[PDB]
Amino acid sequence: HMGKVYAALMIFDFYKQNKTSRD
Amino acid sequence: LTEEQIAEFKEAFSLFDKDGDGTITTKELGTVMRSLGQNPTEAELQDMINEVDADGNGTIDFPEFLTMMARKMKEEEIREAFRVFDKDGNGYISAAELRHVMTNLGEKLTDEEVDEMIREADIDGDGQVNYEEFVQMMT
Ligand SMILES: [Ca+2]
Ligand SMILES: [Ca+2]
Ligand SMILES: [Ca+2]
Ligand SMILES: [Ca+2]
Ligand code: NI
Repeated sequence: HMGKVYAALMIFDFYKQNKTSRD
Repeated sequence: LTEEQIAEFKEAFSLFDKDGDGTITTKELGTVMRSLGQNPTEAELQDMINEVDADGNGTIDFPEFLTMMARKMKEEEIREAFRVFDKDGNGYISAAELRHVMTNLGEKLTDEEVDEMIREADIDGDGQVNYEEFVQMMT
């Protein structure tokens, strides 16, 4: 039930892995 | 893999897939990222997708979505995730705090569902999720 949050956060964190800082 | 955890993945996929069309776009990713306090750029969103876009169609289907999760599975990020939920900074995610985030993600939850969720991540039984308990869940 808390599973869905876990998964959203994995994508959330995958986004973090893919960040590029300031122009 | 178990039935239950397929269902949870499926619920998560559906949180991202706001228009229900079975595919997640950069717009849908951006929208969820922003509802969680982030501010992704067009390029960042495209990179994320590109990393797991096995078929090069530019959108995320269900297996690619699982593959995103698998990759991240292979700390400072966890403290940040944590702060998204722990909004009064007190070190404990309450049920109301969990609810507030779920609502901002567009999820409709019964009181009982929210408590069930806190109860799954809660380890010491104090009825909230502290930081180390959030780490275990992310782990
Ligand atoms: Ca969609
Ligand atoms: Ca694709
Ligand atoms: Ca709190
Ligand atoms: Ca606890
Ligand atoms: Ni239920």
